[PDB]
Amino acid sequence: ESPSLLTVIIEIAPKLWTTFDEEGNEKGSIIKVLEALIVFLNAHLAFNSANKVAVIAAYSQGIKYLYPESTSALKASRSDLKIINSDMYRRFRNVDETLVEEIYKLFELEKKQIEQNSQRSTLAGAMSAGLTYVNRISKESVTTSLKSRLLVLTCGSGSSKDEIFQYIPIMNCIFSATKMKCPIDVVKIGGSKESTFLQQTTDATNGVYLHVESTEGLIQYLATAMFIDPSLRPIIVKPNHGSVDFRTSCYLTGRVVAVGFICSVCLCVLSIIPPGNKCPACDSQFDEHVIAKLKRKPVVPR
Amino acid sequence: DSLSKEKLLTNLKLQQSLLKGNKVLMKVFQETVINAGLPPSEFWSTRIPLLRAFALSTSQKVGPYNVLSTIKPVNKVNVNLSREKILNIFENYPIVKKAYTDNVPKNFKEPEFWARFFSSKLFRKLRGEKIMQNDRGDVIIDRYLTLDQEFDRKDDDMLLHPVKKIIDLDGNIQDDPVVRGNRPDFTMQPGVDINGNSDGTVDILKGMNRLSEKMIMALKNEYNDERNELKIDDLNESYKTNYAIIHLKRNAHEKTTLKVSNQQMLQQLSLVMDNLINKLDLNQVVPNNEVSNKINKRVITAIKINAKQAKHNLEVKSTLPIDLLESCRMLHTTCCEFLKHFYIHFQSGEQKQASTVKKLYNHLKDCIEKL
Amino acid sequence: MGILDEVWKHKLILVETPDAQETSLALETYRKACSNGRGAILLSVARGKVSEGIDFDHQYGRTVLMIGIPFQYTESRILKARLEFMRENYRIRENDFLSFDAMRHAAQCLGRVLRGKDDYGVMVLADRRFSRKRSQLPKWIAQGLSDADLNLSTDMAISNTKQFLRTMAQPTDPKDQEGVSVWSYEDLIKHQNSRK
Amino acid sequence: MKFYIDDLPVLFPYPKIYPEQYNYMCDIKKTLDVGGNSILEMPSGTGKTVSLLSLTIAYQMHYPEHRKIIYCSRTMSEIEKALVELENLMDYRTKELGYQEDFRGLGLTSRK
Amino acid sequence: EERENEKTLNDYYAALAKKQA
Amino acid sequence: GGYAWEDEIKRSWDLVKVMASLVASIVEARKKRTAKKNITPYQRGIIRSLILTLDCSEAMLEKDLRPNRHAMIIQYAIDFVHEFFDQNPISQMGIIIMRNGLAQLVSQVSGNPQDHIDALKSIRKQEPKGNPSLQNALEMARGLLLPVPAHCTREVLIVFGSLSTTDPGDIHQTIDSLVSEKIRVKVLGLSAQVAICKELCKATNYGDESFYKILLDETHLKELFNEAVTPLPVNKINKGFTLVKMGFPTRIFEDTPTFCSCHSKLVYGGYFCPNCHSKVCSLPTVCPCCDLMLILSTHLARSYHHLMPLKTFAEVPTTEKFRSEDCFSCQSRFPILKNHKNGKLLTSSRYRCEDCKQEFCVDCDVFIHEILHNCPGCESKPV
Ligand SMILES: [Zn+2]
Ligand SMILES: [Zn+2]
Ligand SMILES: [Zn+2]
Ligand SMILES: [Zn+2]
Ligand SMILES: [Zn+2]
Repeated sequence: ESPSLLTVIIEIAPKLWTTFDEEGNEKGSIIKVLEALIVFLNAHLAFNSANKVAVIAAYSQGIKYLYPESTSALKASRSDLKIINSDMYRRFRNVDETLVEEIYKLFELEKKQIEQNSQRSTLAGAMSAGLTYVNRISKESVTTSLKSRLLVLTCGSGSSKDEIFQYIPIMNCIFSATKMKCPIDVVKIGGSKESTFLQQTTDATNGVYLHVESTEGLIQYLATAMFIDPSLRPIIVKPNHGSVDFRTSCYLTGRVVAVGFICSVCLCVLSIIPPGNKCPACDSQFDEHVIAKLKRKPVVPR
Repeated sequence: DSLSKEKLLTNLKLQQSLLKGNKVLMKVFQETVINAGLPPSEFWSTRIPLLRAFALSTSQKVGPYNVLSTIKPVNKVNVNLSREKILNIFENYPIVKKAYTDNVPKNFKEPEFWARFFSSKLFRKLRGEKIMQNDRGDVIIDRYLTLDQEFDRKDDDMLLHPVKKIIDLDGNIQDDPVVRGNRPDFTMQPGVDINGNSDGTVDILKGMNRLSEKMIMALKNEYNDERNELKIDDLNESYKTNYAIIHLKRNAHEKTTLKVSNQQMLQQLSLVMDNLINKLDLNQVVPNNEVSNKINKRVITAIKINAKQAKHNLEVKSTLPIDLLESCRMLHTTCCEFLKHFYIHFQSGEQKQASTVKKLYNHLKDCIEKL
Repeated sequence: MGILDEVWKHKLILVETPDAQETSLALETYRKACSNGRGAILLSVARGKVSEGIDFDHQYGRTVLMIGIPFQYTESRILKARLEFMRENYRIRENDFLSFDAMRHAAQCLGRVLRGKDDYGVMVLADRRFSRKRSQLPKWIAQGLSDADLNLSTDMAISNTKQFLRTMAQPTDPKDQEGVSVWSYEDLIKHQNSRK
Repeated sequence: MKFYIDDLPVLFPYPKIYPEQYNYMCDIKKTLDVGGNSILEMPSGTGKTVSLLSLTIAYQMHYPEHRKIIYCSRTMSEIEKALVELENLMDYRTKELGYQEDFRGLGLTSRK
Repeated sequence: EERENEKTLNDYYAALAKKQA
Repeated sequence: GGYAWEDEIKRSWDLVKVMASLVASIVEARKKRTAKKNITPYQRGIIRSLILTLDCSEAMLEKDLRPNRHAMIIQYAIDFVHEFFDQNPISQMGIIIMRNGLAQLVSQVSGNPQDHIDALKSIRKQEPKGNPSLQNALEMARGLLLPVPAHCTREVLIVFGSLSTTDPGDIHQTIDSLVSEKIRVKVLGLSAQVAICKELCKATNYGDESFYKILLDETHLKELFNEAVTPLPVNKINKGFTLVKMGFPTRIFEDTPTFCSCHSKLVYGGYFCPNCHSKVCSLPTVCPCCDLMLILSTHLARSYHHLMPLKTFAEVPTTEKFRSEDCFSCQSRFPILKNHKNGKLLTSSRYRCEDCKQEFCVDCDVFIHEILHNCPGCESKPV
């Protein structure tokens, strides 16, 4: 009916995938997830003649657009490497060859810059870049009624824990995708069953959350549950089991918050009254009169 | 004033009128306050804004205006007199209300009184129209005319007051006390008749000035400055914003309830490199029809769970009869009201009202028994 | 005829009484009515007591409706004798001096409305004879009076007044007025250095 | 502010001054140096009274002649307005100089 | 019919006025 | 002594007389970009209690606004309610109209936008009439904002259409009372600058005269309505920094309908209160059983971007060597950018960020200023 844009945010990190390879029995799961993604993109391009594909990779030192290529790089180029066979459909072949060429270049960049270990994950910035590209394809409006859908292929592998710095950018991406009606599906490959921020991303933006433990048979997961086109979103139910509670972590203790208190200035969530009667985030001094009422013990006769 | 919470709580007539107006709040009141023994002050404690809104819906009044200027005819001519127009006539013109009190309950009815007043010279005088002797007026109303003039005199008795020297026009002509210049011509003087007496057109000017002064002075109720007036605010410094600025620290605590070396990292990367060099056989993505069964079972079970949850989600129709459903609804409503009062008194933190907390706990136990 | 009845629906009417005390009460009532947003109209003589000394700045002004040119009574003997005296001695034409006096009274009543450059008010002149007397206006008033406004009708004047009132209801740009309409001390020092 | 016109220090009681006010003070000071009659159409809206008062008080106190000042207006209300502006000006002068100098300013009207 | 309902509310007004006074 | 018809023909055809036009557009764009340079992390009151006062007078029957004034104000108030509850979920709002000299409260102060939408739709049918009363509306709003807690800011938005108001009492006493109750009033006027509205805004906003806004055309009214959804920056003298107690409920799942604690109706889903285990229909609302605020993490997340707003991106110099030929966020190729014949790469569409120094096009620049609120380059930086 209506063509859509599939923007793929893949989180390829050499430290993250090595942990998954060490935890799993098999090695080189990057190749498996890449070929599953390639078959899924060929499937999406087969769905409609006018659909478009965006692929952005988040590596350790930054982000880079896998597909389409940079316009400076496109003008500079074309060495047709034989990673993908040339006898297939040309529309699939161009996308696949461009994707594997940019995988080659990005892994050469990672090998060159392997000495520096980054403690800052760039998945949220990659999602923001994908949202900008989605707005560009909508704003450009070359094609009538292009729709859109983000698909984030991330890996936790039981090594990367919850990242509290990502919270505000992921929430901003949620609000942006809700504004532009872009569903966000998330595939997580790793031993961490629960990813609270990404589950909130799937739940709030009418996306599908899917956690898997083995990279084998991944195209069976993608072509079945992640193939929900934006044209057929309301008429197809979503298999995103394990509903998220939409809670948040405390600021000074870190635990998931029950009934609690927040700062009226900076909205930071506190599970308990902070010491010194001052906000730990924005350094606002609290009135001692009002916090005594919060500290006031409930009443019952003797 | 009357808008304080203790005044709203003790205003029994206002609560009765709010009950009389409302219907959905009646079902909560009648089944809890008397049928379940809830104190009436406790019931209206949580509905203070509703009581304030109902009080302010009728307590407010319109501003003063020239009501007689709006009154105009339309042979038969008809004019419509609303009750609010009558009240505005009484407020703006106390002389008419004085004639209303001693005539309408005594001699003739109210529409006859208003028809006599509209055909009288008093209406023409109070409307600013010039008075002529050819009009008959009305002999009952016109008896007040001279008294009305006395009222006008008494109007000056609370209108004349000393003013500031900035707008002291009296002192401007009295700055030179012995001035004896040329007398101004008749264009600069009020008009006179053939006999030299005034034509009365100056009286209607004083009439409308008096009306404006009375409407302004009616706002003055319970409902060094020359330096500030003469200062040029444009030449002063522009206003500077004193808005507070905040710097937010992002050093939050991590969430609480096998590091790879760079050598094996590079070996795995090079393994991916050589696996990308030789052949990326996409046909390897096909499952061996065994793991695909497990994937299909997992996906179909998740779909079944989500579809059974989202099969069903103005209230929805119930299988219960309308007689039993309304009884369950009202009992749920009074249980929720008792629970709200109990939690308010429990989390208020005042030890002096702990007996009310005990009474609400007994009421909650009675609600458990009723359930 | 009931023109004033429609005026009462919007603004209160206050008229300059010949008594200076009642006129002072009317003037302070006008000032009170402009402050609280009730709105008021103040009718006065262009050669009267309110015309001299009393200022109408900001909300007290905002519109000076001139009903005709304030000419003196020509048939008065004193005015004719003075006109003959000025024609005999100072060679001043009688019509020229009459127009001069009338336009200077009109000019003072138009100038009563402004205090500060942030203040605004329209200056409407409702007579056919004002059009030939543009050169007899003050120089600063004459710069503001465009040539297209010399023969306006009622409706065109109303539309221009509405556009003007909508226009300055916006906040002005300080950068457009930082050193051209008002000067700080540094701007004054720079201008003094530019003058030498 | 405080600014100098030739050798005359002028204490203006506002932090900003209109250009027309400064040109007005320049013309008045030139006239006072000449010492003759003059006619100056200072436009309304701008600070006609405050500029006159500030420059004439600055001329009176600074110059050794210390010439007295007569201010004749047309209405008593304008006399009071000029007195208020003069009070503000000398309050500013007292604030800037740190002391209240030997000064006398009075308005004259009838007994009424 | 709401007429019997408002009659019962009027009777309840009478009962509440009798009890509160 | 002549006639108008005897004059020469107007000859309006002969009066008609027939690059760097992109430069002429981009200087105005740079003036638009210059007005956005005042980026400061000013403290703003997130929890708001907004009272929208809409005029419903005879001056609302004026047809200078298409198609009449009253219908457009109601529709833009509907859009304003939608935008305000989209951007300020925790904030509550009530609607008051001024009609026939009386303040009519048409929707109580509540966090549910649907009730306010229904109230505005009901008011849209009725015909405006009467002489408006600012004092009655201010007193009604003062009565409404009295039970508002100290942490929740008290704001009133008055869409005033008329030029004069009739009050039953002294409006200056009402202004002083509103100042004493820390209630901030912003007035959008339709015809001209009314002095009492300017005085009220200046007194309530601690001397700030910028809170009295008057439109110019249709889109200016849209921009003024969209400006009021942002929280007002609070003064330094305000010391109401109190901790606010709320719980985060869990979305209960059940195939059996249950009576909600707020409306006593049969709803399948709901949110059980973490404090007292009572269910509600929608969020964010107070708990009807224990008077506790019930919000989600997203409701707090919607107002974080006001607390850390992004610095506006800087226009790159023409002579400066560009990092990338294409965009960074959306990899759009920056064009030849030759506004005139020898323009070269003049006013290059790259917008350099102040931290990551990445290049963004004008589309990405206006997209981050409107929909997103985070710079992708600042997150891609390995800090
Ligand atoms: Zn804080
Ligand atoms: Zn409910
Ligand atoms: Zn609760
Ligand atoms: Zn871009
Ligand atoms: Zn940046």
